[PDB]
Amino acid sequence: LNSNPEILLRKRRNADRTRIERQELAKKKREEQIKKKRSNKNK
RNA sequence: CCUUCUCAAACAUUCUGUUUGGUAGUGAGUGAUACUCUUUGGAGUUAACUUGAAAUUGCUGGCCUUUAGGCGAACAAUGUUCUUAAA
Repeated sequence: LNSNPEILLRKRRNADRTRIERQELAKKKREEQIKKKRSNKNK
């Protein structure tokens, strides 16, 4: 039926949720690093 | 649980020489000979000696600028501030 062969890449699964999770993880890591940095002045 | 001002000129050629400037210390304790000044209260100097980087309380020196600094610096000057020496 007059077709043309090609290669197709399927969409990655759960990319947006992974992106949001990574953004949240980065924010949490920054915040906890700040917490521990200013918590070490009372040693 | 840091690590100490390790040099600059000017003149002259005798593979170098002369001159000038640059150096603020652990504390405590013995100990004379002498000098200068003095507000006569002690202030600055002058041999030498002891020591685990030792230790049991010296009333408060003076002038200037303040809100601790200068006298070794006057329309001059003061650390708790760097944080990958992190966790």
